[PDB]
Amino acid sequence: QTPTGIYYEVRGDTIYMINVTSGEETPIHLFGVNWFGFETPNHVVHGLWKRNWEDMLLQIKSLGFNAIRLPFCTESVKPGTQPIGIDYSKNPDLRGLDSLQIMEKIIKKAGDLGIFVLLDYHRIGCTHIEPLWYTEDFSEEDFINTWIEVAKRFGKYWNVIGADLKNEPHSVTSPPAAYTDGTGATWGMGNPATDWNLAAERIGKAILKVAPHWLIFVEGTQFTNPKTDSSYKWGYNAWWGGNLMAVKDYPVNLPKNKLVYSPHVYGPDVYNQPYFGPAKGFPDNLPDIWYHHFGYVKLELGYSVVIGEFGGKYGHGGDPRDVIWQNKLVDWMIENKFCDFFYWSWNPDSGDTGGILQDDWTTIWEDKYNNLKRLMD
Repeated sequence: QTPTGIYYEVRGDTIYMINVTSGEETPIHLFGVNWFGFETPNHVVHGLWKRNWEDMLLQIKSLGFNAIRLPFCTESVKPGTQPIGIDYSKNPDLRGLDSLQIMEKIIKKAGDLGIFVLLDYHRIGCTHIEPLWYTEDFSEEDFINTWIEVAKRFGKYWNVIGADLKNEPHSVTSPPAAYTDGTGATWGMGNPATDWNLAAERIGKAILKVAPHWLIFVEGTQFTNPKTDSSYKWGYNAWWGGNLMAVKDYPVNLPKNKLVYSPHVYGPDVYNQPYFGPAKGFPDNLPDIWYHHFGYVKLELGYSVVIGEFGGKYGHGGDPRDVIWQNKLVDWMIENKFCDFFYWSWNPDSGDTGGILQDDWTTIWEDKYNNLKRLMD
């Protein structure tokens, strides 16, 4: 039931932490940020050439966040992988540690601060996000076995809440080809080798056997099947990991008390969507679009929906509509009680969105942050 004393579960659309000895249950809310880098060639969260790792976590907590989504790639979790680009005058207690041991130390430190950790298997290699949870050289079985290994080790950390099974299932060709060509993820197509809804069941079953106290976060794909995508005018314009329109007719076959749907949603800095045009109704058209792409999964179907990435430059060397976009998304999350989320990103070094920190790795964007803080209170 649990190697830590704590068991996480969803009841309706809310996540709970259960102390299994005392029987006590407390609803939790994830006020979260992404701190990325373990899924990259650095093999460590970024910024440690400019900051001490613990000070960063203190800074994160001081801003009211209580959760971190931690991307990793396969190699970062294998013992013996070396990190690159750490300033060790600033991080002397990292001297000698490989990527995995830095990950343990960070999660343990986060735990000491009450901060929840969502582990996110973000890339299989360490360069880019594959459309599928396998590659020519890395099979599904390999992918699953890595999760089992990660689950065995990190399931012993009280604050690790579970597994975001694969970052951004998506496509690399257009429809209608993308539905059948084998190169990109689908949902509801029928083929269990491309259908992310089916694979999520296989992979989450395997993790729940070794970490039964975890949550399984399942993201959207980009396209699902042609009937579902055609049923909505903006069906073909959801984000990577952002299309959950198929959940209704093709729900992932896992225990409802262990499952969280986790869409990503982005503004004009990531892609100049046609629906960001004022001529097409922006920003007042947005609630309906979010509602169709993912928000009905909570508001109509009653599942927990935790937005696993959203963000943008908020008018700092980006498209100024992003300010309007982020305000309207925060308003809508607040109106509809989407109170669980992970902002992308803590890091400034995200080329199309920037982050909460500015390029100095030290100072925050006060305005971007103040707008988000409304979710936190």
